[PDB]
Amino acid sequence: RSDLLKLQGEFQLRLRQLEKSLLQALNEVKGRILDDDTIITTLENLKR
Amino acid sequence: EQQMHLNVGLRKIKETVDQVEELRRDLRIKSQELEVKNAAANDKLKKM
Amino acid sequence: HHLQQANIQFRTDIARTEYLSNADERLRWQASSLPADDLCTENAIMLKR
Amino acid sequence: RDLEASIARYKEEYAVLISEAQAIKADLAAVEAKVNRSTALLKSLSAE
Amino acid sequence: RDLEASIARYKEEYAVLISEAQAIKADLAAVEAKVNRSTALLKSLSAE
Repeated sequence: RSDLLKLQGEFQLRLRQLEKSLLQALNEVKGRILDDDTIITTLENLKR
Repeated sequence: EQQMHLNVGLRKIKETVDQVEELRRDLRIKSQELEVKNAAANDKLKKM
Repeated sequence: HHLQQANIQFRTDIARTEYLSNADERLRWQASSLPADDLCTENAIMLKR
Repeated sequence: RDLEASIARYKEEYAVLISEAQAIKADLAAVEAKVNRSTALLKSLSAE
Repeated sequence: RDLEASIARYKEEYAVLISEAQAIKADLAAVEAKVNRSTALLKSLSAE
C-alpha cells in the first residue's frame, strides 16, 4: 500500500507536468505547428 | 491566464487543421503536375 | 447560508483544501511529514497564507 | 548526323526533366508523410 | 510483349538511376562550392 501510494503520487505529478508542458509548448510555438517538426516530435512524445 | 492559454491552444489547433486541409489540396495539385510532367516526358522519350 | 440568502454566487462542489492549495504544495507537505488529514491540510494552508 | 544531334540534345533535356519529376516526387512523398503524421497528431489531440 | 515488358522495367530504372546520378551531381556541385569557399576563407585567414 505504501509503495503504490508513492507510485500514484508520482504518476499524478507526472500527468500534471505533462499537461502543463503540452499547454506551454502549444503556447510558445511561433508561426505554425507544422513549420518545425520539433513541436510535432515533442507533442507526440508527450502524448505517448 | 489559464483562459488565455487555452484560447491560444485552441486557436493553434484550428490553424493546424486548416493548414493540413490546405496541404492536402497542395498535395493533390502536386500529384497532378507531377503526372502531367511524367506523361510529356515519356511522350518525348518515345519521340527520341 | 448567509451568502445564499444574500444572492451571492459561490461554488459549493469544491472543497476548501484543493481550492486554497494546488496538488504540488500538498505533495510537498506529505513529503514534509504533514499528517494526511483534511484539518491538517487546512492548518498547512493557514501556515502558508 | 543531324537526327543524332537531335537525339543528343532532346534526350539529355528529357532525362533532365525526368530527374526534375523524380525530385518533385520525393517532395510529394515527404508532404504526404507529413500530412499523415499531422492527421495522426490531430486525432490524438481531440480529447485535449 | 516480352521485349516491351523488359523495356517497361529497364527504361525506368535507368531513368531512376540517371535521376540519382544528377542528384549526386548536385551534391558534387555543393561539395565543390564548399571546397572553394573554405579555401578562400583559409587563405584569407593566413595572416591570423
